[PDB]
Amino acid sequence: NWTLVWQDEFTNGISSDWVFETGNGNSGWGNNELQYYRRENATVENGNLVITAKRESIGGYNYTSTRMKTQGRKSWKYGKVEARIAMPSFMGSWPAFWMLGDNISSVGWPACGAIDIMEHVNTEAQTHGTIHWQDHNNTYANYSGSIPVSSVTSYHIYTIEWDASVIKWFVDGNLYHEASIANGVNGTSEFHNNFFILLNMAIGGNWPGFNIDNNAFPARMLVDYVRVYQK
Ligand SMILES: OC[C@H]1O[C@@H](O[C@@H]2[C@@H](O)[C@H](O[C@@H]3[C@@H](O)[C@H](O[C@@H]4[C@@H](O)[C@@H](O)O[C@H](CO)[C@H]4O)O[C@H](CO)[C@H]3O)O[C@H](CO)[C@H]2O)[C@H](O)[C@@H](O)[C@@H]1O
Ligand SMILES: [Ca+2]
Repeated sequence: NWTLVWQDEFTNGISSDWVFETGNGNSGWGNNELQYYRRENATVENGNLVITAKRESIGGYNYTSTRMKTQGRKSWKYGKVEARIAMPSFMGSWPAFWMLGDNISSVGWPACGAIDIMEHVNTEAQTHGTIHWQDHNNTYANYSGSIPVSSVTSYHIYTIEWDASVIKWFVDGNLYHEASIANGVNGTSEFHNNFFILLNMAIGGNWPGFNIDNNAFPARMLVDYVRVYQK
């Protein structure tokens, strides 16, 4: 059976296991994103994390939002990782629930690996699950699947199950994507390391594009909980 090993239910504020990013990072967090991250864009309302993206000017940027992470506090090798999320749907939006290898501080991205548990862009009627890594030839690799979601603005449950064989992705318990990491096949060795969790909402960038609905602000992403189970 699955054993619960960590959670944030956001019932009494935001856990001290989260650290917040500030600013636009290096070339828009590597994706030419337009937002400046802050602590102030994260609040709790009635047992939910609220990440609010705003049209707000600071440090030469015209949008603000939150990127938070458990890096340096909590990380896991294998498990079931899930969040119950309701996210906005508007041109320019790019919310994510994802994971990075603990060793990013030494080896960088994408050698560290990334598991995107949920991404959404713009007004798409689907959500994406992806791994990113450096394959056996040291070439940047990604492997993505998607599932139709007619209402991303409603709460859905976004899950991975991760073991030494496979990562499986689910929305509302519906399996839609799977990736073998057995024996480090296709150079997937770095998914046999500890990973930490991130939550964010980016505004613009290479994938969603730079057509921003300025009339969609402020915009809210609500997270009822994040949980990690292991065997
Ligand atoms: O040298 C070859 C090319 O390098 C390019 O610069 C790299 C930069 O893009 C890269 O930025 C990544 C960023 O893309 C990545 O985005 C995340 C996604 O991959 C996915 O996991 O989803 C999350 C959530 O939506 C998303 O943020 O995030 C990582 C971690 O923040 C970030 O590092 O970083 C590398 C390593 O530094 C840069 O080399 C450059 O722009 C190209 O011109 C060049 O061809
Ligand atoms: Ca909650």
